[PDB]
Parts: sequence; structure tokens; C-alpha cells
Amino acid sequence: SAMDDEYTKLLHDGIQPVAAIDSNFASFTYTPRSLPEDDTSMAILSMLQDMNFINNYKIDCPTLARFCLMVKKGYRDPPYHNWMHAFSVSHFCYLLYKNLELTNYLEDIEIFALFISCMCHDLDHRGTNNSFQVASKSVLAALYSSEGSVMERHHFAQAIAILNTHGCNIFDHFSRKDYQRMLDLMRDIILATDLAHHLRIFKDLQKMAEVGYDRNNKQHHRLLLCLLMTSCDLSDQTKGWKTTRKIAELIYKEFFSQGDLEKAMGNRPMEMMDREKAYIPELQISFMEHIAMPIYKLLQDLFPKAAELYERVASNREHWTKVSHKFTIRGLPSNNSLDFL
Ligand SMILES: Cc1cc([C@@H]2CN(C(=O)c3ccc(F)c(I)c3)CC(F)(F)C2)n2ncnc2n1
Ligand SMILES: [Mg+2]
Ligand SMILES: [Zn+2]
Repeated sequence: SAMDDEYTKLLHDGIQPVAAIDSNFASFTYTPRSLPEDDTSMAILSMLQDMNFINNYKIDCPTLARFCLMVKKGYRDPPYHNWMHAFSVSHFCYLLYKNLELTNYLEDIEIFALFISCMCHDLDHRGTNNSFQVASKSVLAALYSSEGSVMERHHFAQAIAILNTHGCNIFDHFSRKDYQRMLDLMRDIILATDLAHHLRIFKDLQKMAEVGYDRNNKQHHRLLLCLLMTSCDLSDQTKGWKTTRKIAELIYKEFFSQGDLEKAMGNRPMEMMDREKAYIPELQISFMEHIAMPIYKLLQDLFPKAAELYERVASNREHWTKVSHKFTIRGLPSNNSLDFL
């Protein structure tokens, strides 16, 4: 009944103009996690409208309203992999569209697929990684472990199950070829969110950047969609220091909860998931240096207007070194007690 009332307003009230969400809503400086969660579904509609996807693809408004609410309802509430993560990832896709001239690189249907994939790309996440699915013999590993990217295959399958819910197929008027194309793009883009996939294709991304993007090269389109998806997925790191500090807290809370479950199963967790061994500053610097910084450098190499994103990530990485000393206990604890020994 709650979704029904939310649906009724979303459909009949009208789509708010994107500028009424916030004055800097289309800026790389805007933090979409500042928007109250109760306003995010309308914000999704506003972005789809402002990108002209509703008109261009003649999307049925009742179907779109139901679809957006169903996607939102398809996320659980772990500390990090929740609807506010998917919303902020989608918002960054919108920022790329508004700031980087994607229509000079990608087909319209590819840009639309990227945005919809962003909304769906972590559907039904349980706060555990792919290794945990296999180690815990979960149902998801039973379905997908032979293929790899267990969680990402589940996210895609959940997106399809939403489309296959009566009243929710935003694409059901597409031609057969266009429908097939959209679902194939969603498959490739969602599976691209597995960081292991990113690391496998990284040298191909570098080679594409070095030689120059070729808009007539079908493999270049595919590689660019992967890089853009990853850039949206990691985009919290392109914001201010306070955003990245909070996101670190949410990440480690989720990771350490997984590690607690592994220890209760008799398995030694990954160091980054073991609250007794993980040293957060060192781990964030390693993640920033080896994963996040190279991604935004590739993006800057392909889009010179993305330079500010890379500089922000590098700045945040240097901030971690500046605060590292605070993880050492100087003097006595604030309670004046050594009881923790
Ligand atoms: C925006 C953002 C997203 C993520 C993670 C990265 N991921 C990892 O597997 C991972 C790999 C190597 C590492 F050294 C660490 I630490 C984590 C996957 C994910 F957990 F889904 C989200 N982190 N992690 C730290 N700061 C982040 N900021
Ligand atoms: Mg994911
Ligand atoms: Zn994600």
C-alpha cells in the first residue's frame, strides 16, 4: 500500500524540473547522497526527462513510475551496497552526460542502457562479496559459480525479473532487435562492475586511450562503456574529503561484518575484511593508488574535461596519508584507562 501511494504521486503529480532538486545538481561538485532518500525516485525521473530518454524512447509513464519504485525496493540495506549507492552511481552517469558530451562517443541506446544499468547494478546485494558466495555455498554460487561474477550475474537477473514483472517492462514496445540490444548492453555493463573484470581489461583500456578512441570501432564502444560504468561505481571518491571519509566508514562496516561471518565459519577473512588486522589508512591508500586513481586517469586521458575528477581522487589519496598518524594512540585513551589492554 505504501508503494501504491508513492506510485500514485510519482505518476500523477508531474516530473519536477532537475534544477528544482538543487542549483548545482548537474555539477561534479554536487554530492547526491545529500538528497533525502524519499526524493530519489522523483530525481531519477527528472534525470531521465532531462536526458530526453522518456520522449526519445516513448517510455510509458505508468510503467516507468512502477519500474523506478520496483528497482528502489529491490535493494536491501547493508551499510554500503544499498539504494543510495545505486542512486549516487546513476547520478554520476547523469553528470557524465551533462558534462562530457557522450553523444560524440556512444549511441543513444548505449547511453540509455548505461543509466538504467547504473540503477540496477547492485540489485539485491547482501553485503558480501563473490568469494563469500562460493565459500558459504550460497544459492547464488549454486546458480552462477561456474561462470564467475556471481553477484553481478544475480544483479542482472534481478533487473530482468523486474522487467518481467507485469506493468514494469519499460522496453516492451521496442522492436525485437532494439529490445535484444538493450538487454545485451545491460548484461555487459552490469557484469563490468566486477572489479576483477575491470582489472582483466585494464590493459585494453590503456591501449584504447593510447591509440585514440575510434567511434567506428565496436570494441571501443564496449570498452568505453565498461570504463564509464566503473567510473560511476567508484564516483564517491571524486567528491570532497568528508564524503570519502563517510564512504570508507560504510565500506569497512560492511566488510568487517562479512569477516565476522567468515570467522564464525572457521575461515580466515581477507585482511581488508578482518577488523583485527585491517589498517584502514594503508588499505585506502592502496585502493586509491592501484585502483581508483588509474581509472580516473584513463577517463581524463579520453575526456580532458574529466581532469578535475582525477585531481580530486589524488587529493583524497593524499589526505589519507595526512590523517594516518591519527590511527596511532598517543597518550592515554580519552577515558584515561588502559583497560583495553
Ligand atoms: C567507492 C568506493 C568503493 C569501494 C569498494 C571497492 N571494492 C573492493 O573490492 C576493494 C578492492 C580493493 C581494496 F583495497 C578495497 I579497501 C576494496 C569493491 C566494493 F566493495 F564493492 C566497493 N571502496 N573500497 C574502498 N574505498 C572505496 N570506495
Ligand atoms: Mg557491485
Ligand atoms: Zn556498485
